[PDB]
Amino acid sequence: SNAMLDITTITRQNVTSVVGYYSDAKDDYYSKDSSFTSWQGTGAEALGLSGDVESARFKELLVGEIDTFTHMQRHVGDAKKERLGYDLTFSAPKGVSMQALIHGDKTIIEAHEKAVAAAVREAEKLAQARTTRKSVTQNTNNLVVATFRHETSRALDPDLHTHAFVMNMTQREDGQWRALKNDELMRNKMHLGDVYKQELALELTKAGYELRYNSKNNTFDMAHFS
Ligand SMILES: [Cl-]
Ligand SMILES: [Cl-]
Ligand SMILES: [Cl-]
Ligand SMILES: [Mg+2]
Ligand code: NA
Ligand code: NI
Repeated sequence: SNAMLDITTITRQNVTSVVGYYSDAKDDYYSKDSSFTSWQGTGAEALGLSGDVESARFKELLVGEIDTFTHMQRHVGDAKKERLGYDLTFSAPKGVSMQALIHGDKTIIEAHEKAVAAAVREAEKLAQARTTRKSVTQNTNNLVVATFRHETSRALDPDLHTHAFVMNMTQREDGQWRALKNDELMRNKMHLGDVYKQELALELTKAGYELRYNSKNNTFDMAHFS
């Protein structure tokens, strides 16, 4: 999309809009044997999730089904107001997208996903859960994230972006899965967008690409493709 980083809170009210909600019945995976989807976050690893995202499992975690015997209770009032997670959508600059999608440059795609992954690692630092010892807020440093890459390869305004869906869950010290306290995540949108931006530029520069910096806005794009 147009925003460098958009953050969309998913609830029961808007869940059918979330990336990954729909799937083809004949397939277990949206994109088996590719990197269009991936599980990320230390929480994902704690759940034994890695590699391609299985659609059924994504949908279970969306609504807090850790397993058949373990359904999260994330409610304090109206049932439709339950937060299911947060879509952190990272979109590449226009020239970067054109190089990736029109010129078919796989290096760019790799750089973009490394940049998303770095921003996800930063987001993890903001993971928190409420505990009772007296209410106590615990830094848990783990998220469960399902990423979906979208390659809008239209000649008119190519758009490379990845939806990094952060589940509304985090594993506490006691091993218990609880809802994320999203305060820190929410107030760090600009910071996370800049982590993605800086890391993307670093990766492209390392790979040898010439970038053009806009000094007024402190942004960048490809030197010849913008
Ligand atoms: Cl999504
Ligand atoms: Cl990375
Ligand atoms: Cl919250
Ligand atoms: Mg992905
Ligand atoms: Na742009
Ligand atoms: Ni999309």
